[PDB]
Amino acid sequence: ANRFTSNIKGLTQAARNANDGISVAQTTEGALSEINNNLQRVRELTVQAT
Amino acid sequence: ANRFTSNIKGLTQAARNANDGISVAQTTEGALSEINNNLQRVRELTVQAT
Repeated sequence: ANRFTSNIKGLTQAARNANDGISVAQTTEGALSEINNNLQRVRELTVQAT
Repeated sequence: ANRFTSNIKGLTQAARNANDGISVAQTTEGALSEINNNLQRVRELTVQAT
């Protein structure tokens, strides 16, 4: 039972740690999406300029 | 989808650029027409003068 309790607490903490990676990836992906929009507008401008 | 959006924006801007060539050709054609009329009158004058 002591080993089982240790495992249960460890796995719960592991899931909590896992959620952090999801948060980081979401924020980073939003930033990259904004960069992508800027790049798209830059490409449109180059097409207009050439 | 990102590639598709880039391509659509590029093609729309390409058509927008294309219209400018039509405008240039129209203006130049008008100028050439006026030059042609003046040349025609010059030819008539030479026929009268010879």
